[PDB]
Amino acid sequence: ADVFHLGLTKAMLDGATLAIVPGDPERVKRIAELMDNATFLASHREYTSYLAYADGKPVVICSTGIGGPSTSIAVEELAQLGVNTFLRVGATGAIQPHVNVGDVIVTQASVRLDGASLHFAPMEFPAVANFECTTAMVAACRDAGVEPHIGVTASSDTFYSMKEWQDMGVLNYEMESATLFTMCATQGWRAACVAGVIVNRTQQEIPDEATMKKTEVSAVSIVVAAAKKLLA
Amino acid sequence: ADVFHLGLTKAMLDGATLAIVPGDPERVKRIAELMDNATFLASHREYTSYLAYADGKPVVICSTGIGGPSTSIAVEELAQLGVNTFLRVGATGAIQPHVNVGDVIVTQASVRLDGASLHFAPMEFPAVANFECTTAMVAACRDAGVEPHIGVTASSDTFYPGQERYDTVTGRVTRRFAGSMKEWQDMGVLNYEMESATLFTMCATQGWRAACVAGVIVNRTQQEIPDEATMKKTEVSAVSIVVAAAKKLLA
Ligand SMILES: [Li+]
Repeated sequence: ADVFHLGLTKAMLDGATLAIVPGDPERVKRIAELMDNATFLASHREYTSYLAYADGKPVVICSTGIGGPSTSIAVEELAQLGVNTFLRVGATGAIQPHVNVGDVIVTQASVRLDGASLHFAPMEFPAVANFECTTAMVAACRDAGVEPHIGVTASSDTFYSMKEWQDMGVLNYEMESATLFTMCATQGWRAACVAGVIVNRTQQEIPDEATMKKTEVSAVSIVVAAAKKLLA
Repeated sequence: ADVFHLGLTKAMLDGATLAIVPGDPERVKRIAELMDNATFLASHREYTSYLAYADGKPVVICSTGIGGPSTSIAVEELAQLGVNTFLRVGATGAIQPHVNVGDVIVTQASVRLDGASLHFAPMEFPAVANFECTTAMVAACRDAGVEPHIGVTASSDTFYPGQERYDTVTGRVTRRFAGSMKEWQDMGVLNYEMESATLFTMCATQGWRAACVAGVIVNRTQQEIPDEATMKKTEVSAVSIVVAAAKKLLA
């Protein structure tokens, strides 16, 4: 392979410059299949990678695993293979009372509660998403009839102080976006992040299973839509 | 499943209270298969789990993924399923001149260059391995004719910057991690890896036992390229040693 973990060479990406980077190896295939000619590329460790074509252009779809360390490896190695744009999609839990199950969040920037971002920039640096990529995500939500909650996500190193984040308007919690955003911002790659809200931590009620699958479907559909806007 | 990620129920471990926790999901079977009656349990995301029997007692073998965050989930969920001892086995790169490809490191404690350890203790708390499990690891090494290097490992949240790797894209490391490898070498730090400070801090603070052993597959101080066959032999050796140590601790 040309890189140490993903088991990929550059020719395998067929020129892809954009990656969709979900957390779960097991979700890669189904996201690739929303595009054309989905093709398994490799699977090592938690990194499952597919190629597919979005409006005729090559996109790589590659799992990050859970957390900033494993993500950092996937992002750095995809960048070595020419990817300069990275769109995260994921399912998240909201911490704001009126961000409901089935809503979508576009993360514009993240609270850096992760260790890995600190390998890329001192803490003072903002874990901020790329403006154009975030714009595309928001456009893709709107095209789908969805008004995204756009704002700040708490990005942490353990599965998941909360009140502190709520009073500061933080929308949700996840584990990879601070790392993603900081490493990409600091090295000249573009990143954005969309997530379907599958649960609301302020809420009594347990989320409906069918709602949660529909929501995740929506988020994957949005990110693919955003990827086509950016490769237009 | 009784836990959120591993896809396991308590009954599936059949009473096991000791886990062998390699990084790589594709190594779990091989380890399970050095013991008796190895059985596939589950595979969800980066967690592949098997059960097997060491001289009659069940051992769970479960991958952690790379890094403290993914490891913390596996460790927390295995403890919920009743595991109280976690033996990590890995392959690693030495940073000390005389620690040769083929040697073995037993990590007694780790430099906490990770973020997940901070969820379990403030940075002043030592990322220290349990003394009895480290003792079993050393004995297992010696039984295999191997004098392990016992010392401090640097445990990092990146493969690249926090490990002072410059054969990257930008070929730049943040100030924090510039000169840092040589810093660790001067402090007698044996090697780098990415999970043991989380493992050891979360275990120590919550009353579980952890130890870690690793085969040296590369020496970052040597120009000589590591040999393919030695690396496999070293990896086989690290895995038999951790199986031996589990046997000692369950005897
Ligand atoms: Li992982």
